[PDB]
Amino acid sequence: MLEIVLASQNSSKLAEMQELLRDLEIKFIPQTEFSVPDIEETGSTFVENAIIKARHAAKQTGLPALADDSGLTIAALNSAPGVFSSRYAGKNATDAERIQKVLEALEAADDSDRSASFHCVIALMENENDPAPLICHGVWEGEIAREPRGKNGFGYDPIFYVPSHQRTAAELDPQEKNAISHRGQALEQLSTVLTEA
Amino acid sequence: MLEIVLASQNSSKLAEMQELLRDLEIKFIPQTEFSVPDIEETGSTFVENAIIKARHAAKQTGLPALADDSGLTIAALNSAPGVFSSRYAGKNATDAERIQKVLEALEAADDSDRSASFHCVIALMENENDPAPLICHGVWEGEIAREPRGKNGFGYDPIFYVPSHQRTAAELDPQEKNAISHRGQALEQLSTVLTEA
Ligand SMILES: [Ca+2]
Ligand SMILES: [Ca+2]
Repeated sequence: MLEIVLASQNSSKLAEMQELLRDLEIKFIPQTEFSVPDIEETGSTFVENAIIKARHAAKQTGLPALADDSGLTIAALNSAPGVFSSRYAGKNATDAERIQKVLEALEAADDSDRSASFHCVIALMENENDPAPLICHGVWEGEIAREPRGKNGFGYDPIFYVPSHQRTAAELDPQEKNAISHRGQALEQLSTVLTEA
Repeated sequence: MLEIVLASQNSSKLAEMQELLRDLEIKFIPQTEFSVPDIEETGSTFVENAIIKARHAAKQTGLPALADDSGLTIAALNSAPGVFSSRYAGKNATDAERIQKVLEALEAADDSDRSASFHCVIALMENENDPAPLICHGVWEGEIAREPRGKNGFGYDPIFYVPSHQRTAAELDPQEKNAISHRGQALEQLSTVLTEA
């Protein structure tokens, strides 16, 4: 049984992964099971943070490690909030607060372009010295709505309008969102590689 | 016309690029046309270094920038020389010196497994603050020979045995190498993306 450490403490991320690779002989183990502490994300790109976290987990555990970083990028805001997606409305802020700051920022930029994208970058390291980690990059293109809509999901989901569905991410059923999202796409890229291996 | 800064002083890499995207309305400008000072690669992965270089070029020039990092990974040496491929026997060591160093490292490891692979990671940054650069990753699988052979190529080519061709990279005609190498693959990925864009 191939053992891979998951850097994330996020339970939904682990569950999504187990579901994804259910037919493969691979076992994901949260880094917390090795008492690995979180490491600070200091990169300016998702890929840099994904690597930082995977390399850390691999270093401490001695096993292969997989990490991801994700965020919302808005064209009119020069790709902000980007890697500051979680920090966009200050520390200790809520999802609702962050949504409002994004809406205000666009309002202030008064730029007709509401284009935006969700990104998920997964990095898989064989060990901490791996110079060529597997990189999977999922991209989900949409638009920022004028006001929050939808009961599902989390974070910026309520203002992420999905043109193909004429609904926001928060309006989609969970399964449908997870099938077409930036995470879904990254995960399918990962599965293709792992399955082939 | 779209202008992209190439963060490389290598004339062959520029020529290969122009040749590759000859049908596209893109002009590649070497960073030397902007007097960009070279920056130090501090990453432990090719992708990290490509991003460093691309980010630097974009910041200094104000234009989108493309960069690459490349190396040889040898399984018996835990993926070494890896990101130190261009530093393996000293910053000023000749290609011949590095080859000998690799051969010596291998015979010291006493591992019947001579599996190795060339890597080329390309990163394209819209600007210095781009959190989601395009990453193209070309991989070329082969093995390390026991002695150098072949009149073509450069660097580690004389000891990169290519099972599919029963020759080293240096023995291949230049056009054949370029069609199958880690760089050729990375460039084809870039071209697909840029063309469809
Ligand atoms: Ca993050
Ligand atoms: Ca280099």
